[PDB]
Amino acid sequence: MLQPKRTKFRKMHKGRNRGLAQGTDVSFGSFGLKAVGRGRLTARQIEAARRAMTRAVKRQGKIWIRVFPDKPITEKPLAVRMGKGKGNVEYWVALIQPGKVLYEMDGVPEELAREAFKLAAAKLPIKTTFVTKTV
Amino acid sequence: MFTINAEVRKEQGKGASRRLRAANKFPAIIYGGKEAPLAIELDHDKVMNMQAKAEFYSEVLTIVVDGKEIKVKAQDVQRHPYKPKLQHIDFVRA
Amino acid sequence: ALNLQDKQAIVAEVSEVAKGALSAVVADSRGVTVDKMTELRKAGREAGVYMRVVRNTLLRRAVEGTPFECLKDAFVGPTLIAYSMEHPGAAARLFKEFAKANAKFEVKA
Amino acid sequence: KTPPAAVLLKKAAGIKSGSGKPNKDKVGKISRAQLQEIAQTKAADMTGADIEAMTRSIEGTARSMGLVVED
Amino acid sequence: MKVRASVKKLCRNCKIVKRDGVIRVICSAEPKHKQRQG
RNA sequence: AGCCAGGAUGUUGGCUUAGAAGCAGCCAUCAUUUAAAGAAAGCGUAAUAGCUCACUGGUCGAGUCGGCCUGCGCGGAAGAU
Ligand SMILES: [Mg+2]
Ligand SMILES: [Mg+2]
Ligand SMILES: [Zn+2]
Repeated sequence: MLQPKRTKFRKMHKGRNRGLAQGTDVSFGSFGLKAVGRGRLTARQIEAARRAMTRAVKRQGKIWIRVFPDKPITEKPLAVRMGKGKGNVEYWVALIQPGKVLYEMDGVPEELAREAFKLAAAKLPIKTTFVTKTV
Repeated sequence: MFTINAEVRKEQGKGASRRLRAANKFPAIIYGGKEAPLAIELDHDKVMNMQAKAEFYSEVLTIVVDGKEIKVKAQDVQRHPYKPKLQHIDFVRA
Repeated sequence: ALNLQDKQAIVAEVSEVAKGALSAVVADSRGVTVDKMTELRKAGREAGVYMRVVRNTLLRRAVEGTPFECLKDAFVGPTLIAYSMEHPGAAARLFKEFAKANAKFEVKA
Repeated sequence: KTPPAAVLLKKAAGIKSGSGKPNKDKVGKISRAQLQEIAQTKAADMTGADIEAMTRSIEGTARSMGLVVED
Repeated sequence: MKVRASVKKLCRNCKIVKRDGVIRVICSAEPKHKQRQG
């Protein structure tokens, strides 16, 4: 459901996911959920994890999403021959490098943040871990 | 308060640095002021267990190297991304 | 939980009362209900009795102020003490009540 | 044999229903002139020899109704 | 029992026992907790 | 960690309570006695009740508890001569 409201272009090349991540220090809240694996996340996965976190703290607290997709995935339909043009877009993804902080939370106890993030970690295709506020 | 025992990097570069990290040491460097900077290899688990204390980022830190005792303060740190460990520290002279 | 300063603190709270004691009761309390406790607490200050239930191994630190080591080695089993601070008697009598009134323990001291 | 404390706030406090809003909105305020007399008359089945013992004990029960202590 | 790939202690009286190289979960209170192929 | 023992009062905490007494539940979650008793962790209850635990004393006497970095393992794992 998280989706760019307008884009410069329709499509994008496939590209690669080589290297490590930037958004590494916990910079907004008290607790953070960080990627360990390497891959890509859909908007459905991001929204479902957000719903899991907001379920666990029920409403209260403030939650940051440090990621946003801004990359489409083109998908040729069922039973279309190869070639004849690049396919249409059906879902948007975010590029994930390891060490990327994904989610961030402030205003709750540590054990509650810890269990909320382990609820949302099963919603995700990769291994994720728990980080605190640092310097 | 804090006193850090340390050796001297005789080789520098990423090959020696990654050998040194895999040998459960890690490098750092002291700079700032009038002297030419000083590069240090030092033990990992010691300072990794030090730095969780909040006083580590506030107080003045003494370091033993060559017998010489140097008073510094911590400035910035290259933390590793996903494991809970460290790579490199920038220390500032007093 | 229980600080070492807390364990020091209970000793320092009880030892000056032991210094300001006349006689005391070292009993057995193997099973006493809350409603069997609260009226006895009432009768405590109501006759001027200062009663405590301590860590029973932790008494000789405060008791070691001789002349109060008198019946020292009576820590076996759960015990409790009741000091009297005015007119000795009228505190031990309060348990000489219950020794035949609650159909239970013979008091050890 | 002693009357409950939940029903005594319908004859000496001012409210006639219950709370509604325990810590979202205050309805009224309770001073110490209303409860010391009742605590004095209720010295038949209480816990505590000092009057100070049940003083804050009877006051602290009524606090979860959106009432303001006045002392 | 129930044979799920991931087993959990479910109450106070649940218990983890390895038997024949297979993980089993036994409860003394509730018979629903009984699990295998952990 | 076992074992002996306790583990209350106000108190059915207010309530849309059909009926809620920690007892699905919305709110805060505070006071006596002490060594402690969560105005409550969870099975039961027509609603109660009755049996545990978080806590405290004694008996016994040397280690004990689950977090991290890791090498190697286990389950997950069912096809057709
Ligand atoms: Mg190279
Ligand atoms: Mg096999
Ligand atoms: Zn069980």
